[PDB]
Amino acid sequence: YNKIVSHLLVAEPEKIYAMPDPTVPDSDIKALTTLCDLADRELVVIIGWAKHIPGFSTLSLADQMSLLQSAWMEILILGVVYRSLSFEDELVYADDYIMDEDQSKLAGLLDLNNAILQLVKKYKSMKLEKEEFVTLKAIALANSDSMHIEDVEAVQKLQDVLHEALQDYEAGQHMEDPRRAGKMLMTLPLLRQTSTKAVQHFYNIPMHKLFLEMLE
Amino acid sequence: KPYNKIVSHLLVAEPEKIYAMPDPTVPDSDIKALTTLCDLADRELVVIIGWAKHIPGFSTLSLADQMSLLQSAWMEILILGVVYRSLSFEDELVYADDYIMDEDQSKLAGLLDLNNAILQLVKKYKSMKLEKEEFVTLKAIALANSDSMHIEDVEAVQKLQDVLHEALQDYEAGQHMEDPRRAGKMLMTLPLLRQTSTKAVQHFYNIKLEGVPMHKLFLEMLEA
Ligand SMILES: CC/C(=C(\c1ccc(O)cc1)c1ccc(OCCN(C)C)cc1)c1ccccc1
Ligand SMILES: CC/C(=C(\c1ccc(O)cc1)c1ccc(OCCN(C)C)cc1)c1ccccc1
Ligand SMILES: C[C@H](CCC(=O)O)[C@H]1CC[C@H]2[C@@H]3[C@H](O)C[C@@H]4C[C@H](O)CC[C@]4(C)[C@H]3C[C@H](O)[C@]12C
Ligand SMILES: C[C@H](CCC(=O)O)[C@H]1CC[C@H]2[C@@H]3[C@H](O)C[C@@H]4C[C@H](O)CC[C@]4(C)[C@H]3C[C@H](O)[C@]12C
Repeated sequence: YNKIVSHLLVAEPEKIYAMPDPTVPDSDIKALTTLCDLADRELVVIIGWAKHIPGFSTLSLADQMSLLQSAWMEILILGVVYRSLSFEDELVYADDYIMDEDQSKLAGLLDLNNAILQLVKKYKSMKLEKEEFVTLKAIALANSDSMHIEDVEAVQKLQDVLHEALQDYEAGQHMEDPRRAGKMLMTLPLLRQTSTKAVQHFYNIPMHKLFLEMLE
Repeated sequence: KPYNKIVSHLLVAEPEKIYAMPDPTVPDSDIKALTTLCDLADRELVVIIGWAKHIPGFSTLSLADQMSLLQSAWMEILILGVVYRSLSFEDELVYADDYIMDEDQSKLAGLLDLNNAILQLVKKYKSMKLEKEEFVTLKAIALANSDSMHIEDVEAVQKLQDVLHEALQDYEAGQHMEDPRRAGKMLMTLPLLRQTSTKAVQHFYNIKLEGVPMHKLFLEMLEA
């Protein structure tokens, strides 16, 4: 077994919940607010998780932040994609918040959710395992291509270590396909692309009580 | 060991130089630079379409899928081209032998942010010492792995990806045994290529929005 990959499994964060309020009228506003709150709570956990990635803490705090700033959305997206592998045309943002097509339209996330579903499809066909998922996650962070990195060589070494862990895992656990590690790496471009779409949509995406009182 | 068939075909199919040929009668300006790049791009894209037909297995996909792949990866192929041509240079982008943009030229063209992002790609490939054989293979892989949402025959496209991926892996095993993970490191550069290309396409349309390209037939229609 690969020590780094096994270590990554154990450092995997605990499940987080959306906890949507059932007495609140279902709406785009509710959905988006639920997702935003869920994301922020997942991110606090992600920041702590990173510190357990072998080598991450040896980087400067400036570089640690740069990597996290460049890859935070890719980590969130990869999480949802993974939790959705055993579902059909649905996204498990959380055990207590699974979105189907109709819910996506109502939240104005049809396009974006379908892109995320594109990722789920590829991973389904490859039968992505938990070991591969957590290693790819760490790789996405290490390979986030921030332009503000101070020690390029230290980040490259970080990438090389996680990359070796993945090929080592793939070499022993999947001899039926000697190109499986490469196929995993080839899914990163779509992850980066979908992550970019999500971030772009987040910005693109009031106080009626007080407002009505100001007019009164 | 002798290069496998795929890499051999790609090296032979590699297009001859293409010049930007900016109009000498037109004074320098942001509009000129952008007009020049657009014209070069269009001629390169014509050459790229013919080049793809020479990629083993591409002409076997339906014409709809051939189109989808090309419509998804055209900018990545063009960007990988400029990046490769700029490897032996420093802080300058070689769009063509007759069109090299340094920083001050980029600022004048309004392309500083985009060109700086393209130079980021150059920097990575320079440290890896990207070779021509790896370059032609990556262009082909970028085309097959473009991730279009309009693919009809997913398995056919997946097979094309595997054949090209194998060509790279085999090339690296025989040519760079000293680094058992060199093929993987090449593949890991694709995300930045996708990111920079998306950034370029978006900047292009923001340009045509606040205006862009000096249309030839335009003034003729008005003078007529
Ligand atoms: C796809 C759902 C989503 C987010 C999400 C994705 C995966 C996941 O596990 C949890 C949430 C999402 C929404 C908001 C968000 O904010 C981060 C910034 N904070 C500091 C305000 C992040 C992700 C989203 C992204 C762009 C526009 C609208 C919604
Ligand atoms: C970076 C230079 C560039 C182009 C380019 C890149 C690589 C290369 O080898 C040659 C040019 C560029 C400009 C226009 C363009 O148009 C394609 C669409 N046609 C059909 C109008 C493509 C690339 C560009 C891209 C977006 C905005 C401004 C300029
Ligand atoms: C949610 C949390 C604060 C929790 C709290 O109220 O105590 C804050 C503190 C640090 C924040 C993060 C940092 O500002 C770094 C990143 C900045 C990006 O623009 C968004 C994600 C990003 C990763 C942030 C997510 C988030 O809003 C964080 C994680
Ligand atoms: C330049 C050439 C025609 C030039 C001419 O002889 O007049 C045209 C004809 C078909 C065009 C292509 C097709 O419309 C398909 C693609 C559409 C994308 O938006 C740009 C690239 C794209 C790949 C196009 C590049 C280009 O503008 C093409 C290749």
